Amino acid sequence: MDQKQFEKIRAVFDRSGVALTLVDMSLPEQPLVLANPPFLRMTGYTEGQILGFNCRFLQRGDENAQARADIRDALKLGRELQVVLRNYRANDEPFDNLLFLHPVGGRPGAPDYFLGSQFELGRSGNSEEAAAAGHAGALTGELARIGTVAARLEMDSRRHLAQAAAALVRAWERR
Amino acid sequence: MDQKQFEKIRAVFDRSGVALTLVDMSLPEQPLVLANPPFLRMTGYTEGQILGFNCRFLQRGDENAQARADIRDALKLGRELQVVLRNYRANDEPFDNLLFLHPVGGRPGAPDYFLGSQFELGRSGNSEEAAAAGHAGALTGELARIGTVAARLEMDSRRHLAQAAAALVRAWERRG
Ligand SMILES: Cc1cc2nc3c(=O)[nH]c(=O)nc-3n(C[C@H](O)[C@H](O)[C@H](O)COP(=O)(O)O)c2cc1C
Ligand SMILES: Cc1cc2nc3c(=O)[nH]c(=O)nc-3n(C[C@H](O)[C@H](O)[C@H](O)COP(=O)(O)O)c2cc1C
Ligand SMILES: [Cl-]
Ligand SMILES: [Cl-]
Ligand SMILES: [Cl-]
Ligand SMILES: [Cl-]
Ligand SMILES: [Cl-]
Ligand SMILES: [Cl-]
Ligand SMILES: [Cl-]
Ligand SMILES: [Cl-]
Ligand code: NA
Repeated sequence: MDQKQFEKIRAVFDRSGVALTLVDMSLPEQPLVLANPPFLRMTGYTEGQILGFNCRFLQRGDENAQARADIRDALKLGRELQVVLRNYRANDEPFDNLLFLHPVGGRPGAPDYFLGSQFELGRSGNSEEAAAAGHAGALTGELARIGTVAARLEMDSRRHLAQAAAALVRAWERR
Repeated sequence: MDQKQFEKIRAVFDRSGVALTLVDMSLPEQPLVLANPPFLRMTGYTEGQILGFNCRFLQRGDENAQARADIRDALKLGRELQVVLRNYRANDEPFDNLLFLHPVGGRPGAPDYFLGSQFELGRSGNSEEAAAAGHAGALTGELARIGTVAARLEMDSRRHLAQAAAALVRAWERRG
């Protein structure tokens, strides 16, 4: 996909109010090539340390067995996916992470990039379900400005993505 | 408000995927001066037939008496407000409208414009709560692009607007 389209994704990332990451999928390691300020603000890292590496560095040891396996399928398959990950800030302090993965660019089942958006659980008090839904609606806004969600489908896509995020938080709150 | 700021609002309205309206607060009639495609697509009216009218044309009679009193106070005070109205499309189909009101520009207690954003209840099946919160999330995104929510405050704003939206839905479903 063009640098025209790539620079447009960059601009969306810069102004976005949700944490956004974009990994290159043509490489084996799937390195970070974009990471916006809301994401840096969450994680404690800065651009220097993270661009060019795989996003696993947010995990410690081995604690996300079932969830990394679901990622690895969704990624190889080119499907979107919402999953919760035990993650850690740069100061090692922990946080659960509702991660949204969206295929970007390329062709079906082989996207040029994957987009990832992280919602921090535990920060929203009594309304994690609403707050995750909120996150999913804001993310849908960004996906439309990028071109992945067609305008004619933006409303129903937003509805189904907020619903997925709320169901996920309901399970997580029952773990 | 600056001409440049108004043009920015117009550009946000025209590309947004949520319904957005802008009302001129400097006239007591409080007319619609902007109404974007999703709003037109949900109400069924054209742009030309509604600009310059007050948004109450979506209602009939003296319905929404209490909610309307809440709106009038929040408009006078320059306060944000979320509230459900009975409304009608141009073909007189009725729908319940979760309306989001946001003051725009001016000073506290005295905004230049009010922004309004309409979420249609009854259309998301069993996910009414998550759909409204999702709407609130997209809206906060638009309010940030306008400059009304500070860049760093967006995530907080969103969390709180989505929770407000969700409570209203839960109450609305309890009526029957
Ligand atoms: C776009 C994108 C964003 C990702 N964001 C995160 C993240 O925020 N936190 C995390 O723990 N893993 C994240 N991952 C997952 C890892 O990069 C990796 O793909 C996953 O853990 C499965 O890899 P592994 O089991 O082989 O290590 C992301 C993956 C992609 C493609
Ligand atoms: C920006 C804005 C948007 C509004 N959108 C709607 C709307 O979609 N539907 C509706 O019934 N009223 C809407 N209203 C409210 C009416 O215009 C009016 O303020 C309300 O009915 C209370 O005033 P009244 O009792 O004198 O009619 C909106 C008001 C503002 C300022
Ligand atoms: Cl998919
Ligand atoms: Cl389209
Ligand atoms: Cl519509
Ligand atoms: Cl007309
Ligand atoms: Cl007018
Ligand atoms: Cl009028
Ligand atoms: Cl009346
Ligand atoms: Cl007040
Ligand atoms: Na949270």
